Amino acid sequence: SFGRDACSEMSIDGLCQCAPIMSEYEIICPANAENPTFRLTIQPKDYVQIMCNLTDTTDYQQLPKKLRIGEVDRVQMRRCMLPGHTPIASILDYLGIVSPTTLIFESDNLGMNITRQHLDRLHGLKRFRFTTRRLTHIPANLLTDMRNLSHLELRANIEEMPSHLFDDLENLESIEFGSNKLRQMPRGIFGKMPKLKQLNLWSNQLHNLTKHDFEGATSVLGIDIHDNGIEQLPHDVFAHLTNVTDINLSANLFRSLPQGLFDHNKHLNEVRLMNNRVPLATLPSRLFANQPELQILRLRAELQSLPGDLFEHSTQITNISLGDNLLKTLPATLLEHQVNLLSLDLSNNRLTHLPDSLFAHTTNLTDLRLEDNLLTGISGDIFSNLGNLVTLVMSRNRLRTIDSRAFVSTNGLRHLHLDHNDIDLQQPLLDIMLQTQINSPFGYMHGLLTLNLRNNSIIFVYNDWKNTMLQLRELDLSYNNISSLGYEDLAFLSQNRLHVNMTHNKIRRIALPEDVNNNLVHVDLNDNPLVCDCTILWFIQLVRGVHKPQYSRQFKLRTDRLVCSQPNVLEGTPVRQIEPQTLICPLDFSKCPRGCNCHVRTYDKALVINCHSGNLTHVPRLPNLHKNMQLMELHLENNTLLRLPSANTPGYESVTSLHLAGNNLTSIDVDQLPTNLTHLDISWNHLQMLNATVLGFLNWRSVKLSGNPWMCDCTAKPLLLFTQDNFERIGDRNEMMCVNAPTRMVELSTNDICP
Amino acid sequence: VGGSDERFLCRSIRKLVQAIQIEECEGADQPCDFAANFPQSYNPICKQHYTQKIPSCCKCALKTGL
Amino acid sequence: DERFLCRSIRKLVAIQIEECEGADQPCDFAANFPQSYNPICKQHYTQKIPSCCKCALKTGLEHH
Ligand SMILES: *[C@@H]1O[C@H](CO)[C@@H](O[C@@H]2O[C@H](CO)[C@@H](O[C@@H]3O[C@H](CO)[C@@H](O)[C@H](O[C@@H]4O[C@H](CO)[C@@H](O)[C@H](O[C@H]5O[C@H](CO)[C@@H](O)[C@H](O)[C@@H]5O)[C@@H]4O)[C@@H]3O)[C@H](O)[C@H]2NC(C)=O)[C@H](O)[C@H]1NC(C)=O
Ligand SMILES: *[C@@H]1O[C@H](CO)[C@@H](O[C@@H]2O[C@H](CO)[C@@H](O[C@@H]3O[C@H](CO)[C@@H](O)[C@H](O)[C@@H]3O)[C@H](O)[C@H]2NC(C)=O)[C@H](O)[C@H]1NC(C)=O
Ligand SMILES: *[C@@H]1O[C@H](CO)[C@@H](O[C@@H]2O[C@H](CO)[C@@H](O)[C@H](O)[C@H]2NC(C)=O)[C@H](O)[C@H]1NC(C)=O
Ligand SMILES: *[C@@H]1O[C@H](CO)[C@@H](O[C@@H]2O[C@H](CO)[C@@H](O)[C@H](O)[C@H]2NC(C)=O)[C@H](O)[C@H]1NC(C)=O
Ligand SMILES: *[C@@H]1O[C@H](CO)[C@@H](O)[C@H](O)[C@H]1NC(C)=O
Ligand SMILES: *[C@@H]1O[C@H](CO)[C@@H](O)[C@H](O)[C@H]1NC(C)=O
Ligand SMILES: *[C@@H]1O[C@H](CO)[C@@H](O)[C@H](O)[C@H]1NC(C)=O
Ligand SMILES: *[C@@H]1O[C@H](CO)[C@@H](O)[C@H](O)[C@H]1NC(C)=O
Ligand SMILES: *[C@@H]1O[C@H](CO)[C@@H](O)[C@H](O)[C@H]1NC(C)=O
Ligand SMILES: *[C@@H]1O[C@H](CO)[C@@H](O)[C@H](O)[C@H]1NC(C)=O
Repeated sequence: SFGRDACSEMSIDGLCQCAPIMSEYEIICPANAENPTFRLTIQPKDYVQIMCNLTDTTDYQQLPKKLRIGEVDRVQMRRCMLPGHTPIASILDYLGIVSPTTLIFESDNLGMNITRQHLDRLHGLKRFRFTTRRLTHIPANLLTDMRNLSHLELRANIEEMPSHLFDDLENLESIEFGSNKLRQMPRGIFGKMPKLKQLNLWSNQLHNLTKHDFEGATSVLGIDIHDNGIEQLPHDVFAHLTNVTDINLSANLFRSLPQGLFDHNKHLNEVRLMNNRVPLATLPSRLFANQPELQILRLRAELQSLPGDLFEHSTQITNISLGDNLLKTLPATLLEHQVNLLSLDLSNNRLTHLPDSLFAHTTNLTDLRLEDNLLTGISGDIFSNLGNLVTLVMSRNRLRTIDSRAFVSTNGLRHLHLDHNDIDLQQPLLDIMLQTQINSPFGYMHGLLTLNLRNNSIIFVYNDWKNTMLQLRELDLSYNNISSLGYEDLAFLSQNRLHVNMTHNKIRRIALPEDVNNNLVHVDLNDNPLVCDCTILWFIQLVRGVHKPQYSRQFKLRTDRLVCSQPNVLEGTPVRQIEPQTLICPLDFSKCPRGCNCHVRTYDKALVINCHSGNLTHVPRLPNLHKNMQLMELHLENNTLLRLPSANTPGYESVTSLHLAGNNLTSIDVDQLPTNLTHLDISWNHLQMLNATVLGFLNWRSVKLSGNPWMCDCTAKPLLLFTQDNFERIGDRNEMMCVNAPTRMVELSTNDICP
Repeated sequence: VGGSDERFLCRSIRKLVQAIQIEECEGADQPCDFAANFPQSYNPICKQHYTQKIPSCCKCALKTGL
Repeated sequence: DERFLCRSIRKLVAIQIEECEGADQPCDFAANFPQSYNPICKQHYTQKIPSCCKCALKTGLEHH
């Protein structure tokens, strides 16, 4: 038959071209056409598609010759013209197509109405579909002798079907007449199709269905009449459908349904009443009661309330969708018999409360959807019988309280979604600060996998989340109200790839200690209002290279979009980019001298005192150096200091760095020099000389000496010798000047200066 | 087995245009088939999809949240 | 804003692709289609690159 060889061969003698593609072949005719008359897709033994672009029935002359397709299951013809007074089988013969099971003929370019002749020699078909959007007429003898058809689909804006269309359809099992214009059920047809199981009649205009319409339809298992503009149904419309298992009434116009609508349909397995196009306030008493085989319900119709007896004695129900109605509550007895219920969906209603006993008997419930409602609490009883519940969704309610015993009995629970509520877990601030071991209401659920608390008012990482939930995989704390972190807040013990989201909280400080059980927990800290002061030093060191304590490697923090909010100087810069000596905390004026600003730098434990009013004649009263501090920098640049105080002066006695460039100093006594001093910048002062006692003191201690009017005579010899042997301590040695003429001090010898 | 058939919400034409194959919606803004049981506001419509631009398939788009 | 029946992830491999998040599993809105149709997400391919994830309504001769 047709395969790789026939396709390659088709080029050389080719009015058509063929190219293999994946497991199929695409044939186009003519070969060089932008808009080929025919495009054939061949998947050997499986199907052949003929895509047509015809102007005339004579165009069939451009079909490929000698294709020999062979046996194939499905023939699909699209946009083709009905071949005049010639059977479609003749086109298929020409292509060498053998014994197809299925013929699909979908076209808006018919050229004529379909006829019985068109199906000559195709009486063996099991499946036939005819589809068109042309104004057209199907003659009721079309399906003469089609005694093998099991599946029939006709779509042609059909207004009516004379009963005799069904005369020979003894094997028919499925009818698809959806999307036509049917106003009435054809009479006396079901006796012709004693095996009929599926009756699809959706998107028609069947506004007058009555019981007699289904006389003889005892074989029927499925009836679908969705979107038929139906306003009312008589209570006995389905009386003859005694074996029906699936009914679809969706997308209609009901304002009520009569009581007893399904009383004669005791094999019902699934009913759908979805997207009713008007408000349907409620359902009649016991509508779905006393059904021994009913498993699935889909009900969405703006329902305002349900009667407590709606499902009574219907014990086999496993799936109920009641989402997207207007329910404010449910009667307590609604689910009293539903011992086998697995999934209940009540999402998108207006529920303000559920009776405590509502789920008393649904002990097999595995999935419960309550999201998008107005619930305010979870009581101690509501879920107390729900040992098998696996996922609970209560997103976007108004939840404010969770009873302490709410989750004691839900040992089966694995996925808990409480996102977008008003949950604060009612936690006192001092209990938190005092590091009290406090279990959340979720603490009973050691097996929990997902805890989603996104967008509530949590302020604290609870004990059970870290130490009891050893299997926790996902913990969403984003958009909550956590205001600070310690290393204890990140100590989650779960060994199941735990990911914690703490983005968009109120995290202003993260305080990790200096000091330097084998899991790995990821924590997302992005988008928090971090205050970048001296208090986050070790966190910053952790984020970069330097600091890697014992706890540090138990977790992995995501900080790539964690950005300083304060202070102004650092605002905007990502935590990784921060230089650790920039992290400062101010020292306020009481402490800090009047016209001075002072801060602490934790990176090297320095108290920094800046006084730059430019008008000081004396060193002002200094604050004492904390015993935990190592460095004290006294910045007095460009003032007019006349003298220094003695080294015994409180505060000033502990200074390690004197920055005095640009002052009025005329002499330096060694007893004016603080004892822990390691840097003395006395450049640009009024100094003429330095006593040998000061030079002895300077021997590490670093010095700047330029910009002074040095007196280079015989008394300057010790100073000259000092400078010559202290290349390391005197950065500006080369800029020292002797002012007796002015000559660089480095150009003077001890002989020049001192005869 | 024999007699099965997959239906799609949107009509499309697959074709070759090396040889590149594309899928284009059969019509523009056509309502989807089998779409008579969605909420009215969903307004189902067939939309052209692209791979980066090559038309790659035709899909039914619903106007609802995710 | 728009939603499709089968969730998919678009990727870059420089060619862009779309892969079913749930190939061979039910489409979303599975309960919204006429009776006898079994809605299953299918991965489609273009030329072998994953081009599109689409909801196929499977039908057959056998009832259920
Ligand atoms: C009535 O209500 C009950 C109770 O809720 C429902 O039962 C539950 O049905 C769930 C859906 O079928 C089912 O969940 C499955 O669990 C399996 C675990 O064994 C998973 O394999 C399965 O696959 C998932 O499918 C997703 C798309 O929906 C997709 O994200 C992902 O699929 C990937 O993996 C598969 C595996 O091969 C690949 O083929 C695929 O290509 C993707 O790569 C995901 O894994 C799904 O999670 C629950 O187990 C059922 N719970 C029970 C029985 O208690 C009934 O379905 C409801 N009935 C009706 C008619 O509505
Ligand atoms: C924790 O929850 C937060 C908030 O919902 C998640 O934040 C989101 O993270 C993604 C990336 O992981 C951000 O998307 C990316 O944005 C950047 C910005 O230029 C850009 O590369 C792309 O636009 C990309 O999509 C997203 O903006 C961000 N949203 C918010 C509101 O912050 C975070 O992913 C969660 N952490 C997890 C899941 O580990
Ligand atoms: C946090 O939850 C609140 C409350 O559910 C969300 O606020 C709602 O947002 C929607 C969408 O804009 C509005 O239609 C509602 O009116 C809001 N409700 C209230 C009570 O304000 C809020 O969007 C959520 N925030 C985040 C980041 O998810
Ligand atoms: C500190 O020393 C400076 C020297 O730089 C003094 O300023 C100078 O004073 C003389 C004498 O009055 C003026 O001629 C100069 O013009 C001043 N120079 C300036 C102001 O830059 C300053 O007066 C001294 N201050 C104290 C308090 O002793
Ligand atoms: C069919 O072919 C004609 C050329 O005669 C072209 O104008 C038209 O666009 C084609 N239609 C399709 C659907 O390919
Ligand atoms: C189909 O038949 C009807 C009535 O038998 C007729 O009115 C119509 O013209 C026909 N359509 C054609 C020939 O395209
Ligand atoms: C169909 O329903 C009738 C009741 O009218 C019953 O006698 C018959 O056994 C049913 N057939 C099947 C297969 O259940
Ligand atoms: C689940 O269903 C079985 C069978 O109907 C029933 O006996 C049982 O009590 C139900 N509940 C639990 C928790 O198994
Ligand atoms: C954070 O939570 C507090 C309650 O602790 C409350 O003021 C509010 O929900 C949140 N505050 C802000 C400023 O959003
Ligand atoms: C000098 O520094 C040492 C070590 O930091 C300290 O023990 C001592 O008390 C300091 N002296 C003064 C006067 O601050």
